[PDB]
Formats: sequence, structure tokens, C-alpha cells
Amino acid sequence: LDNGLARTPTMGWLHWERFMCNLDCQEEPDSCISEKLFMEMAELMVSEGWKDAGYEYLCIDDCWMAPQRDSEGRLQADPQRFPHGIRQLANYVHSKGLKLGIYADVGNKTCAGFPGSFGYYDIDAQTFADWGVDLLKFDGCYCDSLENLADGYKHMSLALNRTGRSIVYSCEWPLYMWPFQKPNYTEIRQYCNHWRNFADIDDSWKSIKSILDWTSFNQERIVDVAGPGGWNDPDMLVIGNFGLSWNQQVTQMALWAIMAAPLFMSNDLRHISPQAKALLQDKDVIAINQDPLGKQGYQLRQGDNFEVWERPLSGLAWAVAMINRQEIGGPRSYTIAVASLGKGVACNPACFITQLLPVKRKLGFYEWTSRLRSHINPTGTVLLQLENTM
Amino acid sequence: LDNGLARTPTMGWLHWERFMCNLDCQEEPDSCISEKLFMEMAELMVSEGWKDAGYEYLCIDDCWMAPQRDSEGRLQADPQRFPHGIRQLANYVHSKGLKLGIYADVGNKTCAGFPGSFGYYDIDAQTFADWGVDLLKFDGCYCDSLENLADGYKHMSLALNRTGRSIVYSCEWPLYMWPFQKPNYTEIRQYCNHWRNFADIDDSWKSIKSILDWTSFNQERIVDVAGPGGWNDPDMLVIGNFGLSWNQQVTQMALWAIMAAPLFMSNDLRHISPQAKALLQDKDVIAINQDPLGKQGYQLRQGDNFEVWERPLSGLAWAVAMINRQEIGGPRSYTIAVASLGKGVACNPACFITQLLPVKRKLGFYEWTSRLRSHINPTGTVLLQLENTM
Ligand SMILES: *[C@@H]1O[C@H](CO)[C@@H](O[C@@H]2O[C@H](CO)[C@@H](O[C@@H]3O[C@H](CO[C@H]4O[C@H](CO)[C@@H](O)[C@H](O)[C@@H]4O)[C@@H](O)[C@H](O[C@H]4O[C@H](CO)[C@@H](O)[C@H](O)[C@@H]4O)[C@@H]3O[C@@H]3OC[C@@H](O)[C@H](O)[C@H]3O)[C@H](O)[C@H]2NC(C)=O)[C@H](O[C@@H]2O[C@@H](C)[C@@H](O)[C@@H](O)[C@@H]2O)[C@H]1NC(C)=O
Ligand SMILES: *[C@@H]1O[C@H](CO)[C@@H](O[C@@H]2O[C@H](CO)[C@@H](O[C@@H]3O[C@H](CO)[C@@H](O)[C@H](O[C@H]4O[C@H](CO)[C@@H](O)[C@H](O)[C@@H]4O)[C@@H]3O[C@@H]3OC[C@@H](O)[C@H](O)[C@H]3O)[C@H](O)[C@H]2NC(C)=O)[C@H](O)[C@H]1NC(C)=O
Ligand SMILES: *[C@@H]1O[C@H](CO)[C@@H](O[C@@H]2O[C@H](CO)[C@@H](O[C@@H]3O[C@H](CO)[C@@H](O)[C@H](O)[C@@H]3O)[C@H](O)[C@H]2NC(C)=O)[C@H](O[C@@H]2O[C@@H](C)[C@@H](O)[C@@H](O)[C@@H]2O)[C@H]1NC(C)=O
Ligand SMILES: *[C@@H]1O[C@H](CO)[C@@H](O[C@@H]2O[C@H](CO)[C@@H](O)[C@H](O)[C@H]2NC(C)=O)[C@H](O[C@@H]2O[C@@H](C)[C@@H](O)[C@@H](O)[C@@H]2O)[C@H]1NC(C)=O
Ligand SMILES: *[C@@H]1O[C@H](CO)[C@@H](O)[C@H](O)[C@H]1NC(C)=O
Ligand SMILES: OC[C@H]1O[C@@H](O)[C@H](O)[C@@H](O)[C@H]1O
Ligand SMILES: OC[C@H]1O[C@@H](O)[C@H](O)[C@@H](O)[C@H]1O
Ligand SMILES: OC[C@H]1O[C@H](O)[C@H](O)[C@@H](O)[C@H]1O
Ligand SMILES: OC[C@H]1O[C@H](O)[C@H](O)[C@@H](O)[C@H]1O
Repeated sequence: LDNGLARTPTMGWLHWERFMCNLDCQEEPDSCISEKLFMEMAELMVSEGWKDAGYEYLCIDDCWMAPQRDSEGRLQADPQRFPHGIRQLANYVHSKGLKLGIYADVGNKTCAGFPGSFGYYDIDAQTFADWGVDLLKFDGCYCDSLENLADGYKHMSLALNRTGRSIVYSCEWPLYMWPFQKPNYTEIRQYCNHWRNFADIDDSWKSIKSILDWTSFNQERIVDVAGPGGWNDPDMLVIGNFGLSWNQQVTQMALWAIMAAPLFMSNDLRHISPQAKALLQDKDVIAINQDPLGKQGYQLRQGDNFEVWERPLSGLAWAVAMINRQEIGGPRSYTIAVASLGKGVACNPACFITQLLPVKRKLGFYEWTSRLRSHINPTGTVLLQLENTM
Repeated sequence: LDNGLARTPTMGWLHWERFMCNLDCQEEPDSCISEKLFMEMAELMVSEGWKDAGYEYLCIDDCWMAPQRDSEGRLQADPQRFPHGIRQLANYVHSKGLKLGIYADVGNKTCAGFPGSFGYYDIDAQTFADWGVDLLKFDGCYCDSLENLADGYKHMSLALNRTGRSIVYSCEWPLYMWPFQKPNYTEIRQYCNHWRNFADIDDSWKSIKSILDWTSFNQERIVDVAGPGGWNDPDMLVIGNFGLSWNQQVTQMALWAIMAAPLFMSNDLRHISPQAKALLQDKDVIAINQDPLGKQGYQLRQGDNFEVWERPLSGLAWAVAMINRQEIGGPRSYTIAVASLGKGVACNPACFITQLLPVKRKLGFYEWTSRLRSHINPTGTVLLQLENTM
């Protein structure tokens, strides 16, 4: 979408995976979806270095709405959970130097069952602009027909544009086409800043694997469409929660960098391990994700339960990730000819190789004819950066 | 098996899951299956508190053998990897106050392809006894017929007995039988100290879940057979490796306690996190696994992606584990009437409840009509002990 936004993948925090649709403020006041949750997160995004690392969008997912529209046909924030309204939350967020994201749905209802924007696109776009919203995530539930789906996504894109406010537009259009029609990404890119392709992530290695496998399976369709202003969205980072081993977390961070993915954390910033924080704030890995050239990476090789992915970067550099998918035994040795990397130009006549994950260390110069040997933990990933010089 | 052994579930270390069949001592000298690996582990079992916590069996799995039997028809240790032979390793292990386990197979070959004991049962039992072996794990690969399978397992049991040496006999009889025929556990219990029921574990949550699910599914058939001298074997603890989150590790430790499982660690004792060490050496949890009454636990309840398991302990105490199988969101609240626990007798008229995992804390006294409220991390478990008094 040519609105000057998302020139690099959008970075931020999104409540959904960790907090979901928790409406019970009596029993669980500190984790229900409320204005206090978001205000506390916004404070921590500043004080704990997240904004400095690049995480600038604080995003509200489903279950912020009251069950009914107001008398003027507007969506309204839940009166008990957001008693001061969204405008005041947006102002609070803006006062911290952050941007506010919000959620809505193209059909008759949101996926959690609250009011949808079908029949109200202009009104909802105008409401969001008036409130000071900076990002809209626009979901595809309860939309009966595919032509209503596409028209809805287009209409909302145009309506947001007509407000004159700069709003990042995050779509789920291709995901909801999945069963019925081949998405046209040229068309989607024209109307959206990013688009969800695959089923919702959860806090599990099974989920990370299916997203990676669906992406490499479909890379020939989707990798080239991506670029400044328009990204594939493989869903939230779930690092710092409960279901991933340390090595599986490293794998997610490295591969979301390779994929030029938007980086939306979904975790509890109040209770996050120092290890998870350092990984999510890793400046060299973030610099790969945020590379100005914005060329999405891809799977180069798979065999013997190993996978090699690579991403072309600016300045003739390359990022390379090697994943060990064998979920038994110990660290396994993997060797690759550096002449196979970067279409044969990454290390001709030579390249300097730096390991970024799981720990940072300089590996030295590698001649075009040389071999790279690595040891990769099960379910883990080694991430490398290849450069002309150190 | 009435040989006076395994009156509580056997505790020890087993190489297989972490080190597998690594024969390459040139490239990977520190992780190939060799006498040095076992000698180092034995040292650490003593110096790092493992023996004190109760782990006394140091066990060699498959791939210790030379490709051929010697001219006297005996199995031999690989000459390059075990140059000093099994007897000297057994003596070294015994000198540390530990016991040595070894592996063989009832059929023509071991699962990794080395010599099987079919046709050599007496010779092999005698070899193991003469070496000073204290435990035999006896696998079921390369055995065509089920009557040869059963006869073989029985024969070896009787042959071990005839040596006069006290040897723990760990079988895989029901596992190799199940695909074709319902095993007879009365018969298996007569001949074996423990028996593997289900497919090999690996370093994954998927694997832990399938073992738990197969066990609760089949609990009517297997729970009552277990007791002093004869245990169900749900396979190795894989805590301290690569594929499990912290909460999934707690789940394994708690449930293996509830299930009266032999506790065979398969990890690298040279490189284990302090967290994993504390969990595996947790004395109150180990005391549950090793409870003298030796009544296996069982799944009491399942619903809403929760599971409640319980185990009767000596002194009218009970152990209760509550597992959250919802792999999205945050810690979920779970409430249960203490009157549902221990068939209604656990907290009549009252009981003192202590949480053991994920952290130890006393919860005070609970009357028969009370309700217990807990918060359970996703893929995590809360483990409680119910007693008459503190
Ligand atoms: C090879 O196979 C043989 C079996 O086919 C093994 O022999 C068995 O070994 C058992 C364990 O030693 C033994 O069981 C014990 O028997 C003791 C006496 O019991 C008789 O007398 C009782 C009155 O005193 C009477 O009530 C019983 O009915 C018996 O007739 C007894 O002291 C033992 O109890 C003590 O130890 C057990 C631990 O095992 C504790 O649970 C118990 O609280 C107490 O402290 C035990 O009694 C009971 O045996 C039956 C069993 O169901 C109960 O669980 C158990 O409590 C058993 O009698 C014989 N069986 C036969 C047929 O002889 C043999 O073991 C070796 O030999 C024995 C004698 C002993 O020296 C062991 O240490 C040896 O390993 C096997 N040999 C090898 C090398 O594997
Ligand atoms: C509603 O829709 C219309 C589109 O129909 C939007 O208008 C478009 O707005 C963008 C604003 O950035 C504008 O892009 C710029 O165009 C001028 C040339 O006319 C350039 O100076 C800009 O380049 C500079 O900035 C960009 C950062 O975005 C950077 O990439 C460059 O290196 C340089 O610093 C920029 O040119 C674009 O550069 C990126 C390339 O992919 C684009 O093709 C190229 O145009 C569009 O030209 C403008 N289009 C039209 C037809 O007016 C409008 O912004 C939107 N409104 C809201 C509120 O969303
Ligand atoms: C997927 O959707 C995209 C975007 O709409 C399609 O590309 C577009 O195809 C149109 C043809 O239907 C092009 O319109 C033409 O414009 C010229 C003016 O220069 C006219 O002379 C001509 O009559 C058409 O009106 C349009 O240029 C093009 N847009 C972009 C941004 O490329 C795409 O069509 C397919 O790909 C393009 C590149 C062409 O090769 C088409 O022939 C081809 O069908 C859509 N994909 C599919 C599979 O239909
Ligand atoms: C499973 O194995 C058990 C132990 O070998 C069998 O029980 C034994 O059966 C013998 C005759 O086959 C009999 O002399 C023994 O008394 C008896 N031993 C014990 C400890 O119970 C069992 O056989 C079944 O149950 C017995 C009681 C009889 O009813 C038999 O006719 C049954 O076949 C075996 N069960 C099965 C299902 O094969
Ligand atoms: C969806 O909403 C529209 C307009 O708001 C309304 O006319 C229509 O009846 C609704 N559709 C269904 C299936 O309820
Ligand atoms: O198909 C996935 C990728 O394959 C590469 O060979 C190509 O250079 C990329 O542009 C992309 O097409
Ligand atoms: O559901 C299986 C379990 O059921 C319990 O009620 C019984 O006490 C256990 O021994 C076990 O059989
Ligand atoms: O209900 C909210 C939920 O709805 C859909 O499933 C979306 O794909 C999710 O990302 C989340 O926004
Ligand atoms: O090759 C050794 C291997 O053989 C079988 O698969 C067993 O079930 C495993 O526990 C292990 O002993």
C-alpha cells in the first residue's frame, strides 16, 4: 500500500496471543482486556527499552468493543473496561512517543462475536481517525462471500485514506480466501501494508513449524510480492511466554528476521525473563528484519532434517539461517559450501561471516571455495551474517 | 518380578535419547558412545548430587557392541570405543557406589543392527553377570513371531535368575506385542521389573503428550498391574535437553512421579542448567515417585483442556497433579472440590495441602467441603500433596 508507511516491517506489541478475550475484570483485574492493561504496557515499552529497540506500535486486538454500536452508529469501547475511552488512551500512548493500533472486522462480527464493520466502513474509518488510531488490523470473520470480502477490504482501505490520517492497514484478506480462491497479491499489496497468510499462531513449536513449512511450501507465490510498504505477516512473536524451549524461541526470532515479517510481540512485558528480553531486543537481529532493501528471504535447502534459509540484505550482505528439525539427540553438525550461499556471489572472492544467534561471535573470512561448519541444537537455529568486510 | 529388586521405581541415567548411536570418535570424541562418556557421567552422578537424590543406575543403551561375537560366541564391547572392556567400567562404576546397566535384544539383532541375543540367552546372561552388570534393558527388535518374543523374554528372565546375580530386568515386551495382540500384564509382571508400553520418547512436547494420552486412554489395563517389583515404563526423562519449555519439563517431572515411573534421565550431566538440575533432584517430588506403597496414579478427570491426575501415597497421603493443556493465552484458573480427591477420603474431615510444583509452598488446611483454586501455566502442571498434617 503506497501510503508512505511500513517502509520496513512494522514493529510493536499485540495483546491477542497472551491475553486473548479475557472480559473478567472482577476475578482477573490485572489480565483482563482493559485500558489499564494497555497503559501499563505502554509505560514498560518506554522504560524497558522496547521503543528504543524499535517496537513503536501498541496494538489492541479483539474484545475492546461494547456489544452494541452507539446511537450514531459508532463502535464504542467497553464502558467498564475502557471507561475513559479510546481517544484518551490514544493520547496517553502518543504522549509516550508510541503509536496506537486497534482491531476491527470486515464482516458482520469480529471473530470473538462483537460488532463488525460491514455496512459501516466509512463511519468506522472516520471514528478511528478521529480517535488518533495509527494502525488498523482488519479481520475477515463472518463475511459470507468472497466478493464481499475483497470489496470490504478495498473499501476500508479507501475509507482510511480519505480521512487524511496516516494509518497502517493490516489485513487478513488472503487467509480468508484460502479454501476458495487463489489470492492475487498484486491486488492485495495495492490496498494493504501487511497481510496474514496462515492460521493463527499459538504458544507452541507445532505452530511455529507449520507457519515455516507453509511459508517455504508457498514461497514461490509470496516471497517476491513483499517489499517496502507491503509485507507477508506470519503472525505474532510468542517469545517470552510458556510453550517454547529456549532454542525454539531463537528459531522464531531468526526466521521472522529472515522472512521480513512484522514483529508484533504478544507477551506480558511486566513478567518477561531477561533472556527473552535480550533476544527480542537483539539489535543485530532486528537490523536484519528492518533491512532497508526489504527483500524477503526464502528456504534455499532442505534435507536430512536440516533447513537453510537466506535473505539478501543491503550493502551486498546476506543473512543465513540453518535450522535443525531433528527433535532427538544432541547438537548436530552441518556443513555447507559458502559458494552455495547468496546465489554464488555472497562470498566471491570472499566474505566475512558473523554468527548472530544463538550467541554473537565473529567466525572470520571465508574464501569462495571454503566450507562452513556449524553445530545446531535440536529445534534450534544458527543465524549468520555474511559481509564483504568486517 | 519377584527378585527383591525395584521395590520402588528404578532411578538412573540412560544414554539413548541424548547421545543415541554416535560411533564417530574422530569427529565427536566427547559425545560418541564410549567408555569415557560413561566414566565422566559416573563421576558427575556422585559429585553433582545425583546419587544422593537417588539416581544410582548408570545405563548403557544400544551401540556398545562390536559388530560380531567373539570366537567363544560372546558379545563383545567395541574394541576402539570400550578398549578396557565392560568389566573394568563396571568396577569403576561400582567403586563410585553406583550400579551399571547394559542393553541387549531378544531377537537376531539390536534395533541399531548389532548382534542380538536370540540363540544365546544363557551365554549372554552369564556374560553380563560375570561382568558385574546390575540391570539389563532387553529390547524386542528383529524378532519375527510373537511366541518367539514371549519365550525369549521369559527365557532371559529365567537365565538371569540362574546366574544368582541380582539384575534388574527391564523389558519392552508389551510394546512389541501391542501392534498385533493385547499383552498379558500378569504374565509380564511375573518375568519383568519394568516394561515399556509405548513408542520411544523424543525431545518434544508432542511426545510427552502422546505418552500421557496413551496411558490415560489405557489406564484400566495397566495401572493396577504396577506395584513394588513391577512398573510401567513410559520411557526416559528428557528434562535438561533442548525441546521442552520450562513448564513442559515441570509437567514431565510431576507426571512421571504420579505414574510411579522409573526415572531414567537422558541428558548431558556435564552441561545441564541449574534449573533442570533442581527439578530433577527435587526431593519432595522424588519422594512421591519413590513412595513405598507403590500404587500407580491415574487420570481422575479431563475437560476444558484441563486434566487432573492423582496418586495414593503411604500414610493416607495423596499426590494431585493438574495439567493445563491449552497451548494459548496465559495462566488459567482451575477450581476443584477437594471432596472429589482420593475417592472422597483424602480430605475427610480435613487435609493439609502443599504445592510442590512449579514452586514449593504450603497452602494450609482444607475442609471436606472446600474448593481448591489454582492457576496453571499453559503446558504446565501444578502438583499438590494432600496430608493429614503439616
Ligand atoms: C530367582 O527367582 C526366585 C523367584 O522365583 C527369587 O526368589 C524369591 O525371592 C524373593 C525376594 O527375596 C522372596 O520373597 C521374600 O521371601 C521372604 C520369606 O517369604 C516367605 O516366608 C514368609 C514368612 O516369613 C511367608 O509369609 C511368605 O509367604 C514366604 O513363604 C521374605 O522375608 C521377603 O519379605 C521381605 O523382603 C521383601 C522385599 O522383597 C519386603 O517386601 C518385605 O516387606 C520383607 O522385608 C520376601 O517375601 C515376599 O515374597 C513374595 C512376594 O510376593 C512379596 O512381595 C515378598 O514380600 C521369595 O520368597 C522367593 N521366591 C521363591 C519361590 O523362592 C530369587 O531371589 C533370590 O533368592 C531369595 C531367597 C533372596 O535371597 C533374594 O535376595 C534373591 O535375589 C531369584 N534370584 C535371582 C538371582 O534373581
Ligand atoms: C492516499 O492515497 C494516495 C495514493 O493514491 C497517497 O498518495 C501517495 O503518498 C505518498 C506519500 O509518501 C507518495 O509517495 C511519495 O511520492 C513522491 C514523488 O511524487 C516522493 O517524493 C516520495 O519519495 C520519498 O519518500 C518515500 C517514503 O515513502 C521514500 O521511499 C523515497 O525514497 C523518498 O524519500 C514518495 O515516492 C514513493 O516512493 C516509494 C515508491 O514505492 C513509490 O512508488 C513512490 O511514489 C505518493 O507519490 C503518493 N501518490 C499519489 C498518487 O499521490 C496518500 O498518501 C494516501 N493518504 C493517506 C492519508 O494514506
Ligand atoms: C493480479 O492483479 C494484478 C493487478 O490488478 C493484475 O495486473 C494488472 O493486470 C491488468 C490486466 O488485466 C493490467 O491492466 C492493463 O493496463 C494497461 C495500461 O497500461 C491497458 O493497456 C490494459 O488494457 C489493461 O487495462 C495492469 O497493468 C496490471 N497491474 C499491475 C500493477 O501489474 C494481474 O494480471 C496479470 O499480471 C499482469 C502483470 C499482466 O501480465 C496480466 O496480463 C496478468 O493477467 C492479476 N493476476 C492475474 C493472475 O490475473
Ligand atoms: C495371563 O497369564 C496369567 C499368568 O500366566 C494366566 O493365569 C494363569 O493361568 C494358568 C493356566 O493357564 C493357571 O494355572 C494359573 O492359575 C493362572 N495364574 C494366575 C496368577 O492367575 C491368565 O490365564 C487366565 O486366567 C486364569 C486365572 C484362568 O482363568 C485361565 O483360563 C485364563 O486364561 C492369562 N490371561 C489371559 C487372558 O491369557
Ligand atoms: C449484517 O449487517 C448488515 C448491515 O449492518 C445487515 O443489513 C445484515 O442483515 C447483517 N447480515 C446478517 C447475515 O445478519
Ligand atoms: O521462490 C522463492 C525465492 O527463490 C529464490 O531463488 C529467488 O531469488 C527469490 O526471488 C524467490 O523467488
Ligand atoms: O480409572 C483407572 C483407575 O481408577 C481408579 O478408580 C482406581 O482406583 C485405579 O486403580 C485405576 O484403575
Ligand atoms: O478474535 C481475535 C482473533 O481473530 C482471528 O482469529 C485473528 O486471526 C486473530 O489474529 C485474532 O485477531
Ligand atoms: O536402538 C536403541 C533403541 O531401540 C528401541 O527403539 C528402544 O525402544 C529404545 O529405547 C532404544 O533402546
